[PDB]
Parts: sequence; C-alpha cells; structure tokens
Amino acid sequence: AVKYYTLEEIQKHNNSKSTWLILHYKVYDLTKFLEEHPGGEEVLREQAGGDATENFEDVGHSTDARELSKTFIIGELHPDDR
Ligand code: HEM
Repeated sequence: AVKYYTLEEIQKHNNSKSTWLILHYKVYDLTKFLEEHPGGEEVLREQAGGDATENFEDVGHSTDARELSKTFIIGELHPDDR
C-alpha cells in the first residue's frame, strides 16, 4: 500500500515540531534529521512544507545521500496535486 498526502496537508508541517518536504513526488519527514544533515538545518527549514526537488538536485547529492534519504519517506504526493 502507499499513503498519499495533499499539498495542503504537507504545508502544515513546517514548525519546530515537524518538518516535511517533497522530493520527486515523495514526502519525507526530516524532523529528526535536521541536526545530522551535513548541509545544515537552515537549508532544510527554508524548504519545509514544500517541494525542494530542484534545490536538492542543484547541489547534486551523492549516491550515499540518496540511499539514506529513502529511510525518511512516509508517502507520496497525491496524484491530483501533481
Ligand atoms: C532528503 C534528505 C537529504 C539527505 C539524506 C541529505 C544528505 C546530505 C549529505 C549526506 C550531504 C553530504 C554530501 C553528499 O553526500 O552529497 C549533504 C549536503 C548538502 N545538502 Fe543535503 N540531504 C538531504 C536534503 C537536502 C535538501 C532538500 C537540501 C536543499 C534544500 C540540501 C542541501 C544540502 C547542501 C547545501 C549540502 C552541502 C553541499 C556543499 O558542501 O557544497 N540537502 N546532504
């Protein structure tokens, strides 16, 4: 099965308690990763609640970084919002 979230609900996860973002139509919960991110917290909080695919690819993350990202996936963007 697969959980689908709308842009409207993802948008609400941009506070001190929860940080979600979209990358290639998948939704990631990065709340507990903020302090471990080599690129810092600041760059993640700025994109919280929205689609950060371009910024993510613009920095050109390594293969290991991408393999690690999969552990934070909690669902996908609802087909209707794509
Ligand atoms: C989905 C979770 C993400 C993971 C698992 C992740 C992981 C990492 C890792 C391991 C690095 C070290 C370099 C590398 O291995 O490529 C890194 C660096 C970086 N990340 Fe991320 N990252 C994520 C999302 C993002 C996003 C969404 C942004 C941008 C909004 C971002 C911005 C950066 C920057 C600025 C650097 C440093 C690049 C430099 O040194 O020039 N990351 N990230």
